[PDB]
Amino acid sequence: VSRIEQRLIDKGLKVTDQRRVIAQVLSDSADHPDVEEVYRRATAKDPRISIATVYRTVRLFEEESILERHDFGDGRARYEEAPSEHHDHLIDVNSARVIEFTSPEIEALQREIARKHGFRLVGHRLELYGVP
Amino acid sequence: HMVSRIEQRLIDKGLKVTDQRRVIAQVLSDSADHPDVEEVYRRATAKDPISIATVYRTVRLFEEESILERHDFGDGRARYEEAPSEHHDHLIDVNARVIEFTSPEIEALQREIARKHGFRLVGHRLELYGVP
Amino acid sequence: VSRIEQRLIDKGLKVTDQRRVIAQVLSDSADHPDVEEVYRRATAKDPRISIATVYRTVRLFEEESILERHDFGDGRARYEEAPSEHHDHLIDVNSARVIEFTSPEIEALQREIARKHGFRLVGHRLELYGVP
Amino acid sequence: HMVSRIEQRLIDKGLKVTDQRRVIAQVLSDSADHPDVEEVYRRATAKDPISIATVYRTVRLFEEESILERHDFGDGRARYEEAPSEHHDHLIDVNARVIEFTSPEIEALQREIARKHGFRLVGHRLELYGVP
DNA sequence: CGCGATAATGATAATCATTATCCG
DNA sequence: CGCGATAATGATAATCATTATCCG
Ligand SMILES: [Mn+2]
Ligand SMILES: [Mn+2]
Ligand SMILES: [Mn+2]
Ligand SMILES: [Mn+2]
Ligand SMILES: [Mn+2]
Ligand SMILES: [Mn+2]
Ligand SMILES: [Mn+2]
Ligand SMILES: [Mn+2]
Repeated sequence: VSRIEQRLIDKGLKVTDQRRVIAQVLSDSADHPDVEEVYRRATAKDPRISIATVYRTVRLFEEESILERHDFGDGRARYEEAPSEHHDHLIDVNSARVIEFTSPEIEALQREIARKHGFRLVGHRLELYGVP
Repeated sequence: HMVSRIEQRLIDKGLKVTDQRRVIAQVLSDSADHPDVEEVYRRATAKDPISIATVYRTVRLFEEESILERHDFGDGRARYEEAPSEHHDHLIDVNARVIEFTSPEIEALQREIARKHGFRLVGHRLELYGVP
Repeated sequence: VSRIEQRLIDKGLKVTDQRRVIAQVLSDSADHPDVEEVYRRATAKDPRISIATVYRTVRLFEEESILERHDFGDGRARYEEAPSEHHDHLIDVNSARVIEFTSPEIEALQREIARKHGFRLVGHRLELYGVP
Repeated sequence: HMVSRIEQRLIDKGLKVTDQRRVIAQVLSDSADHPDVEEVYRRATAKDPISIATVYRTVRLFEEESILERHDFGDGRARYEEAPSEHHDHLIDVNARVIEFTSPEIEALQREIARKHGFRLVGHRLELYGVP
């Protein structure tokens, strides 16, 4: 077996060839690509693949914590393979590189801001725009 | 109060002020909250003629021209507000009021993160989502 | 104006950039391509294009006699720019070339076969499979 | 009549004849019409246990093995029949009975068209659609 | 004429026939 | 095990917010 299939086998999901390929595509990606970009990269590896399927997988994979959905501004949701720890993003406004970053002190403050306004933080989003 | 903060900005920016641009300028200057475009249409009919096509065109120009801030609060439609002289961020009740806040310290850290990466931050999006 | 836009202008349809491009794609095509193949060829000419739009156009263009829909066997419908006269197809089973062909005597026989079984022929389909 | 034309073909072709393959073989040998897969399922339940998954798998094998002819009559589902010793073609009531026919002369011409093109025809699809 | 009326666009979900997975 | 139960697939239509076209 492999990392993709094992997750699916353990998560009670049917391992299909396309789920496998989509999984692999996200696996060796540097950038955060939109759903089409995944569809293209998948169909390059294995043609037996629908856009409808690439949409159905991302939703599920997100629901199952196998991949994270971001939304950096443009209509398109960008997708990345869920990482070992949470990370936020710093977008270079010039040559649009993305920098993953982690800050423990912030998440705390953020949950403190929740418990101040009588809230429980079910999720957050932090993106920082920058220039050299 | 006879010419709104935003109508003043159009004037300064040399852009032509139509009765509808004026009306939507009213509505946006009025609002402490963050209406979607539909609410900006309703709020603008409670004053004058204004078409939907138009309300759309306008809140776009305004946004393009830095007069407005567009928010996506994970609920379909875009939501809008006048560009705040006093920067705030957003806690969203996932169930649906949007409490605005400022953490002088989250700001503090954000600046450091960008510094510690060799990037001066020129904007950021920080949103919190939760329940009580 | 041009051939595409004139048809649309005369057919009471809004000329959009994508309708224009899709039209052009079909215009300089040798083969009969599926909807994806059109989507790819379109996006090569002008990126501002949805698959959903490429689907919506083909239906309309067919409904408006601007392009013909065939179905040569595989799931995919193939599409060609509606020609000056009806033609049927001869598929080379070896190196899958398609040969357009016209036969007046057959259509007659076909309408005779209609009027024999008390029918009115609203449409037909003839494809011939061949080898050298 | 105890082993059907089609069960005989499996036997000859060395393929394994299961009770369900046998039953669907019955049903297909029985039918003068052209049932969709659902009707082939109903007709096969009116004899034995047979699952839908299975009816699908079978009429596919049969079709793959040249025992069956698949038709698409422009109405969603595929429709099926035993491979006729006597070739016919199809007039479809667009409103929904399918009268079978033979034009010894359309056959005549088809052969010529392919000849006049330098191709021996090894199969053809000719369907007529109409109302009274 | 920048606007209104309105239909087209685009991202993505839905539908439904057919297909593959999994399991016993 | 080729099968049943069932969910996944693929082509394509539907939805709905936003956008462009056209016209006066
Ligand atoms: Mn964070
Ligand atoms: Mn990331
Ligand atoms: Mn902030
Ligand atoms: Mn605000
Ligand atoms: Mn013909
Ligand atoms: Mn043709
Ligand atoms: Mn024939
Ligand atoms: Mn028949």
